[PDB]
Amino acid sequence: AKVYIEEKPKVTFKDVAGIEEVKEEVKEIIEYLKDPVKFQKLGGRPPKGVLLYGEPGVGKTLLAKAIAGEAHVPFISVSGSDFVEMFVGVGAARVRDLFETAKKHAPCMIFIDEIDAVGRDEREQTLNQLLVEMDGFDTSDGIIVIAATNRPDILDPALLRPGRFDRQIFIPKPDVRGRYEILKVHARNKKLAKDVDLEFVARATPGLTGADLENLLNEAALLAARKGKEEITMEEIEEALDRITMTISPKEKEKIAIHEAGHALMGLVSDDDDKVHKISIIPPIEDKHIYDKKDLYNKILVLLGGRAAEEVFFGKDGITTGAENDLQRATDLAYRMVSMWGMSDKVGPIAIRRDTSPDLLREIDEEVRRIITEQYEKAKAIVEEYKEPLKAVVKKLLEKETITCEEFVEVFKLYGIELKDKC
Amino acid sequence: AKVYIEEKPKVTFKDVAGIEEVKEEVKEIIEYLKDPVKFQKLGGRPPKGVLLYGEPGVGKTLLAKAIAGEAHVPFISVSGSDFVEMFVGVGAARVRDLFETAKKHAPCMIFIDEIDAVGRDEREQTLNQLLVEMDGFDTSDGIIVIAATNRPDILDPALLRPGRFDRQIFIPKPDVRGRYEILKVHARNKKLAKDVDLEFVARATPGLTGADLENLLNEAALLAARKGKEEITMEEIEEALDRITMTISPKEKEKIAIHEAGHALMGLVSDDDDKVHKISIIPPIEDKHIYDKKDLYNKILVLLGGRAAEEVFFGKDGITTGAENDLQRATDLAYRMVSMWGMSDKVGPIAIRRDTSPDLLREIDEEVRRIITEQYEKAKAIVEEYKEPLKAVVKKLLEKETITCEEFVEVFKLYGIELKDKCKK
Amino acid sequence: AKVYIEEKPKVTFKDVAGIEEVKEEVKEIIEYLKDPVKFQKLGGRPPKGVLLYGEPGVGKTLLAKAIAGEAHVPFISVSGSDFVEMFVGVGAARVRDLFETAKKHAPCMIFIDEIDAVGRDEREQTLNQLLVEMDGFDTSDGIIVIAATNRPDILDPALLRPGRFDRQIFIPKPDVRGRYEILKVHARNKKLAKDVDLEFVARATPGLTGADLENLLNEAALLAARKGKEEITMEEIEEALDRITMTISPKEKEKIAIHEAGHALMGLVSDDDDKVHKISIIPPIEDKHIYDKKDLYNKILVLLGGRAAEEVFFGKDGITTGAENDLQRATDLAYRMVSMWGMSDKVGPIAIRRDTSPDLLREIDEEVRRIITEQYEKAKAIVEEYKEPLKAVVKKLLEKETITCEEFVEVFKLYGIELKDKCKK
Amino acid sequence: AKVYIEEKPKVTFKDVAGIEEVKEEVKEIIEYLKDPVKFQKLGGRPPKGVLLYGEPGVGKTLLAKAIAGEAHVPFISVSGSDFVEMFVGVGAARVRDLFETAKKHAPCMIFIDEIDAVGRDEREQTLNQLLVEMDGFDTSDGIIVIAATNRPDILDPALLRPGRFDRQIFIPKPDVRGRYEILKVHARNKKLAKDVDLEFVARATPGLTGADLENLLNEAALLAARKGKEEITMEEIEEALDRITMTISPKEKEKIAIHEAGHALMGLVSDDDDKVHKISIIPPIEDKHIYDKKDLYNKILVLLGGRAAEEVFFGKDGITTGAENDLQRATDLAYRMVSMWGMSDKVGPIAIRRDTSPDLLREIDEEVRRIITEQYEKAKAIVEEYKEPLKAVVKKLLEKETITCEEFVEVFKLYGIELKDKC
Ligand SMILES: Nc1ncnc2c1ncn2[C@@H]1O[C@H](COP(=O)(O)OP(=O)(O)O)[C@@H](O)[C@H]1O
Ligand SMILES: Nc1ncnc2c1ncn2[C@@H]1O[C@H](COP(=O)(O)OP(=O)(O)O)[C@@H](O)[C@H]1O
Ligand SMILES: Nc1ncnc2c1ncn2[C@@H]1O[C@H](COP(=O)(O)OP(=O)(O)O)[C@@H](O)[C@H]1O
Ligand SMILES: [Zn+2]
Ligand SMILES: [Zn+2]
Ligand SMILES: [Zn+2]
Ligand SMILES: [Zn+2]
Repeated sequence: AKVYIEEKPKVTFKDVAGIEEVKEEVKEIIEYLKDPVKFQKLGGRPPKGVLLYGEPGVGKTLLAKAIAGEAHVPFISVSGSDFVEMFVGVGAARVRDLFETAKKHAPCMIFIDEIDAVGRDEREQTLNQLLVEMDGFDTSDGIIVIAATNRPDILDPALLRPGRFDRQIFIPKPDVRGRYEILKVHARNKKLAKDVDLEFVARATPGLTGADLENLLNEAALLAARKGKEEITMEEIEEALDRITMTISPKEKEKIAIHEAGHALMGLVSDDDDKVHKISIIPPIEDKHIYDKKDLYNKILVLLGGRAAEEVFFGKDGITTGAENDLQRATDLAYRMVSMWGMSDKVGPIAIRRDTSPDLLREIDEEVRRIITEQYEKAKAIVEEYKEPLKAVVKKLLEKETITCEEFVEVFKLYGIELKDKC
Repeated sequence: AKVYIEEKPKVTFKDVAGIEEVKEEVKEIIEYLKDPVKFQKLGGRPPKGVLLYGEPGVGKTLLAKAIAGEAHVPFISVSGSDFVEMFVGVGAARVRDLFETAKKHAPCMIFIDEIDAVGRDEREQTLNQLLVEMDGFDTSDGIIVIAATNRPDILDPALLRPGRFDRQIFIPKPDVRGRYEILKVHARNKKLAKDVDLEFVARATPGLTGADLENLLNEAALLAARKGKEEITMEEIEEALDRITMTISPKEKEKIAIHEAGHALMGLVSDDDDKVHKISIIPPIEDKHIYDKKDLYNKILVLLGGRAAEEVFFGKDGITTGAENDLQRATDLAYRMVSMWGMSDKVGPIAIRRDTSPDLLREIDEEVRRIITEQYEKAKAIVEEYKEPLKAVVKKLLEKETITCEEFVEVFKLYGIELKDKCKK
Repeated sequence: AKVYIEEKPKVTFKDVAGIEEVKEEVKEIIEYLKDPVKFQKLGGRPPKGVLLYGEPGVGKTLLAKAIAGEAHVPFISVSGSDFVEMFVGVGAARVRDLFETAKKHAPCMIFIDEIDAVGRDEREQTLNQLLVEMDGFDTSDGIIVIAATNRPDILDPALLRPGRFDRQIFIPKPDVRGRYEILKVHARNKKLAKDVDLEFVARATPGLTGADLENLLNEAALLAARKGKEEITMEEIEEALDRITMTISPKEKEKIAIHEAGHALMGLVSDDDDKVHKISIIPPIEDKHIYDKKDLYNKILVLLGGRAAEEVFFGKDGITTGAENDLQRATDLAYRMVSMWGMSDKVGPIAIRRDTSPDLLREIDEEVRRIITEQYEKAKAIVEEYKEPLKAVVKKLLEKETITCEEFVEVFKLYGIELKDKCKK
Repeated sequence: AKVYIEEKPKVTFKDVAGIEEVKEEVKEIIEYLKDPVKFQKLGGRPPKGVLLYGEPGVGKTLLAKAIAGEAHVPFISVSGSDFVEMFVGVGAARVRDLFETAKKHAPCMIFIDEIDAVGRDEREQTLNQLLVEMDGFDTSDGIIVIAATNRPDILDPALLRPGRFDRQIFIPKPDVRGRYEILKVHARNKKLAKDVDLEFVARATPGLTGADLENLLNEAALLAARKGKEEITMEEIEEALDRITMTISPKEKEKIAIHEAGHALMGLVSDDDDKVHKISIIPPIEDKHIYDKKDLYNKILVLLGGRAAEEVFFGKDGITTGAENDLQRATDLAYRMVSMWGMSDKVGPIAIRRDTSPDLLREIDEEVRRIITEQYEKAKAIVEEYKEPLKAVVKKLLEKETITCEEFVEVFKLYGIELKDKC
């Protein structure tokens, strides 16, 4: 209940590296905090709140410090685990004074990490106060709020409606080039040897954040100060790596890559789809859109891809618990197809209101097995057909850790195959 | 809780366009706020509350501003997300002072948008206060209240009884002629080029409101002020259209039209049914009444129409998730027919009230499938027979976006098909 | 909470018309409020409360005003939607002062409409206070209370025990002769033309109250004052009739009449039963007693009558959703017969009380279908046998809208058919 | 919250008539209130509370007035619908002052009718106070409490434990000789004609109390004062009888008698039983006792009696809804026999814990039908065998309305049949 800062940061876009795509979506806020009078006189409207969700230590705080730093504007930073009811509470009266001090020091930026504890009675009185405080203040104030979290699924859905945090940005765990740039950000301060290679350190860290990697480069100098050395060598670097041993094994990495390449392939091959994106080893579909039967079969096909890719590559005994949600998602889509949208000829256009006769349930299930197995046999076949260019995609994927959409189809072009422009 | 405005509006029936049918039902309120002493001395009774429900940004606020504006009467406005309990509360004492200030500034109009948050037990004590405040004041006060919402299904049913909001008006998302008139309202202020066409902008905006369309015409001048131009050209207009890409694709528009024309045809053809209304692409069936077996089959037939129209036009692989509620509604009607109203010869006049033997459940289901498939085969056949007049409807429907029942019937007349006078007035 | 009247009414039995049977049961209260000293010195006991339940606007308030008016005694009136808890409450202390002011102005009458909102724990504290306030005061006080409602099913069952409202009177929606007499009460004040006929207005209003009818005759003079006429003609009368369009269609009226005639026939024909009452087109089983198997079959037979009458008259496609409760009630009686009272030879004298094997459930259901279909085939056969005198009843019933049991019997006697003496007295 | 009396009654055992068996169980209280010093010096212990339960108007108040009247001791009478919470409440402080005033006016009697409303939170604070107030006071105080009710099933079970109302007495609706004596109690005050017969009035009143019969003899004099007569004749007596038209029809009376004679016969005939009592037309079995298989079959047999008697006398179409509880009770006993006590050879000594396989449920049910039908066929047969003496018992039963145990077996003796001394 006492953590918020008000500093003019020294940490800009130089201290942050690896999340270049995330950097391109925060530049419109940088141009806004620099000159809000340029945004006010024109007639535009900025986001009243920008969300920074992801795994613990992905660089949530550092991104918020870079936006205020690059724009030469103040930075405020408090925690959400601070506001806890201890003798009823004045949790709501707090929020009222945040925007009042922001208008006194306008333009400026505000930040609140782990706001999922206060925002999950008295708890809703403080939560609803923050909602009104966002809808009240306008563009003329020249201030913006950023609220981070460790879990996005446990925050209140009302803290996501327009005017009450409408922009959503995801900060992912760093890849090979993502970690190599992090290992160059912290290395500017510390003294490193001539025999040290940052590329092997970046390669041998799957399932490790930018913050958990900072713990490794700080303990390497700590072990160099304990032993007695003026240069951080490979011996103390590899020692801190054993403190960590969680992490993705190289065998698992292969399984993940093949699974991920399955989905990707499936989409870049089916009749008509809804955009293929970046393929990375670093770990519902109905919306307000209207779909036909052909569309949903392909939705199921993609969902089944990775498992089929696993089955094709490692065999029946090789399939993993990775396809857990994909299997579920696919089946559920298939039950909605049969029992809800009447897309089963055997079951007819009847719609089961989810007292249903056992025979009808049988018919529904039997048809859902028919759809799933049918599409699964179809996915397996496509992987079987494109095994060799996939093998290659997977090698590229294991080294880079993340491959965008383009190059995959180009790797397929190398194997004389034309897919479809679905990036 | 603390938003309330009492302005003499400058925005009248000139600033609102596209909802001409909605405009005809609010003119009796315009003649009432102008001279209430004419309505008092005669002996008539006005609505104590008029509902303005629809999608977010359909022009709920602007319609309420036009009624007060055209009648030259004040306009009060506040939000329903304001009155939230913060240490028990004094939310009821508020409502008491609304009608008191209204009688001091009589005649005048009152408006409250998103009243679904306050009206969804402290919450019920503020809710019940508003109910009494409506039944208390009479015609002599010369004041009316209008309460808007983003969802009509989440408001309290007591806020719909006579004397406590008895009038219901729906504001729909604008069509082609509805958006073209909206594209002429916000263009009076801004400077437009000679090469710009508002008809193509209106045609390329399916699933877009009047408020989401002003966001497009305001960003087009913003992009013209950023680049450096004195005239808003087609280049910056089409650019703001890419910022939007929750819209209906042209292929989807066809699917929607065929589905919607299915329902209409079904209804306009059914032996006996009751009323067919405006057909449009822009996206419990009993009442008190008494229906016979023949009636309910036709009710199911209509419900199945659109899907059958989809199946006939696009094929088995072409049927969409659009028929979701129709399919459900139809099945439920068929179960009520079998298990509740004893309209199944095989099942008899027995009536199931949920301990029911597995065999009987089987029999019930098997008959429900028999009725649904039977009627569905019937709908498909009706569509098949009138494919050509239906394609002609679909054509009109895609261009105008909304057609009337009379317009539908006229197209059929042209093909030499006389349909039942099931048209609403 | 704050409505309470105490006027000496001008409205007597002259202003109330159509409910003549309801008027005969309120005359003992008229003779009581006129001279209570005649009722006290003799030794008799009057009802401490008389219930006035029915549809909204059946003439609940007007009946209570006629009893006080005819007896030349004061009339107190208040609403039940007034007493709502707002900061805990002092709702019980109110009821205490009602009977105290009644003893000061003795003899007098008290009335409370919509008492179903206050009487549906603070809510129970005010409710229980009213219960004690009834048991406390006696015949010597010379006062009587009348509490009306819009729904009888939502009031507390304790407000129906002896000493706490023991008398129950139902005010029904007016019929043809009922509405014609209503049309003559509200016409004494207004000026009517020579070409106007009140009999056609009385005939073309099915499913319309005495109050919803007053809305029609008041708007007819309103349209005559708007247009500019000194006499209310047929043109403005028929115009106000289009403002109304949840009425009963003439086709529906026939279906209702036939259904209603089925139930009556079934009754007046069955071996032995428990009386047949007024048959009317104007739109939870048994007591302790002790019944035999033969009686319950006949109870089911009557329940099935109307549906059988529908099937016989309109055919299989013609059966309506009207038989919904009958069908249910009949089936439930049949399950109680089989699974509870061991009246099924196939199932034996075992008594199921819900872990029952699937086979036994099957046996139970199969027997219930056997009973229902058996009795239904029996009802259909009776309606078929008596289709002719029944068509006659239906005819009388459509014109009069309501016929007595005796009127039915009579119609049958004409076709030389003796029925059982099962009419109520 | 203001109803209790403190009178020296004038109404004794002369004003009460028909409930002579109930009169014999209240005489030990009469000898106690007369001289409690005789009961205290000897060493005996009287009941701290005596229950008076039955139908509304059976003569609950009048019995309590007769005990205080015959013993020449005061009588206190309040209602249980008086103590209702209106602004929290001082319901408990009341009970404390009842026994204090009782010790000041010792010896005396206390009475509370409809105590089921106060005794069904704050409600339990007043209820528990009455419990302690009973256990506290002893024999030396020379006072006794009597609490009546309209329903015995809705009062608290704690108001039935020893020291807290241990004595239970049932006051039944009057019979023919029961009503004839009531019609002679109220007739002492009023003037009756020479052509009037009280025996026909007593015969034509089935399902009518002593209080509901007082309403008839008071309205007969009211109709005699309205018309203008000095003597209450048969014309005004029969008129008040039409105000009543609830009542048992003569056809129903026959059905009831036959049913009741069924049970009676069954018990007076089966292998070994647990006492047959008075047979009257006026409308679980496991306890802390151990039963064998033979015993429970006979328990079921009796339970099925009346229905079998109905079936034998009126036929299959003639069976009534009267056997409702008997049928249920019998079946439940049969399920406990099969599924709980393992008394079914087909089902074995397994005990179903009331996830039970459908087949086993079938087996259980099939055996319960086997027991019920078997015993039912047995009951029907016994009625069939003793139809003629039963016919007679039923005639005797219709005229007297209540026949004790003895005479039934004597009526059977008249038809040369010997039953067993089970009275
Ligand atoms: N992507 C990154 N690039 C550079 N440094 C990083 C990155 N992510 C984390 N760090 C460093 O890790 C440390 C702690 O991480 P932090 O930003 O607080 O993580 P989070 O806010 O997600 O919990 C900081 O010193 C920060 O510089
Ligand atoms: N049966 C009737 N006969 C005559 N007038 C009637 C009748 N029923 C209703 N009205 C008239 O309708 C008006 C309002 O009806 P009201 O008595 O208040 O209905 P309710 O009390 O059932 O809600 C009154 O002016 C009353 O005279
Ligand atoms: N068994 C009876 N014998 C004589 N009089 C009776 C009998 N039962 C009731 N009464 C009379 O009926 C009247 C009211 O009955 P009451 O004793 O108050 O019934 P309860 O207490 O069961 O409600 C009294 O005047 C009483 O004398
Ligand atoms: Zn996957
Ligand atoms: Zn549809
Ligand atoms: Zn019916
Ligand atoms: Zn019995």
